[PDB]
Amino acid sequence: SGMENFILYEEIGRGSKTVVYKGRRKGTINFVAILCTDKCKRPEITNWVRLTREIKHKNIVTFHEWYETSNHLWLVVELCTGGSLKTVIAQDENLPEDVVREFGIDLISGLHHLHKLGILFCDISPRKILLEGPGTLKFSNFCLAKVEGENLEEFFALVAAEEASMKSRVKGSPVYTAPEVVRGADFSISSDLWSLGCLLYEMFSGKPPFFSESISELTEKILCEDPLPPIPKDSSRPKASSDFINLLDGLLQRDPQKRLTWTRLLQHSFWKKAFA
Ligand SMILES: c1ccc2c(Nc3cc(C4CCC4)[nH]n3)nc(Nc3ccc4nc[nH]c4c3)nc2c1
Repeated sequence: SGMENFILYEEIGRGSKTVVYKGRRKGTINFVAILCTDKCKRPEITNWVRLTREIKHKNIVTFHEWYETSNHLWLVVELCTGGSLKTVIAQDENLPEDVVREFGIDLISGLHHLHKLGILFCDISPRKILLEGPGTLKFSNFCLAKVEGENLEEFFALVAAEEASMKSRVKGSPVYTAPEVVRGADFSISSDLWSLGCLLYEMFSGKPPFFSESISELTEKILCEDPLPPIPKDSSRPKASSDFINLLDGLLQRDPQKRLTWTRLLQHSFWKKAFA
């Protein structure tokens, strides 16, 4: 029963109060990723499970099981041996536009599936995207995701109560936060599409469109700065196509009423009719 049913192999990743192992279900050849964490993370794990447990999609990490032992919580999910998108970007320094398009089609498929269900990812970022290998990107961390309109602090507090402080724990990365959210609005489908624009920009250029180590500077850049066009760190490499620049200009509109819609996003020339 429970974790008795799994072989644990090497550690493949770590986080705060967290270790991820490669594992295998005993009596099978089914390999899994097993996240082992402190019980204080029950709100984050419960949220991840409740949002994804019934999702079966190629571009979203599959849920299998979660279990509790005397001193740990355990989450058993799909194994992705290709690492994070953050590592891919750091290695190549910059990705060719054809690769960005291929990866982008994966990101679109997964995000479209979530938004259809009313699920906001809220912290779209390279470290929360895993690769199957060679490609096949998957959204892979739902601690901070939520259903549209939900108060996630309230949800975290309710989980913690059964067993204001939560306003901090629900904070993801500020780098990809849409301007309207910086200004106090709640996350939305449109703010996720902004973050997608930041991610596509970073995949091609190797760096996010708006970045500062300082928080106050980053806030001002998101609200004032115009980032186009993305230029690879390797200045000798090909420049962005006019279709790709046009796509980013639509996604990185600061005014969400002017931002590219899903319907226009899927029809955009950059995808070369991938969604026709
Ligand atoms: C090389 C190759 C693979 C990985 C890897 N693979 C995974 C991870 C998972 C699930 C465990 C919950 C997602 N499925 N596949 N993960 C990691 N690092 C990591 C570390 C703390 C994490 N907390 C959520 N996700 C995390 C991810 N590094 C890797 C480095």
